[PDB]
Amino acid sequence: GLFGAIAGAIENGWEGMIDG
Repeated sequence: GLFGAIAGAIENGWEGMIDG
């Protein structure tokens, strides 16, 4: 159920994978 919520952040979490 959490992994499903993480997606909520993933909306901006990807921003982490941006830098590189």
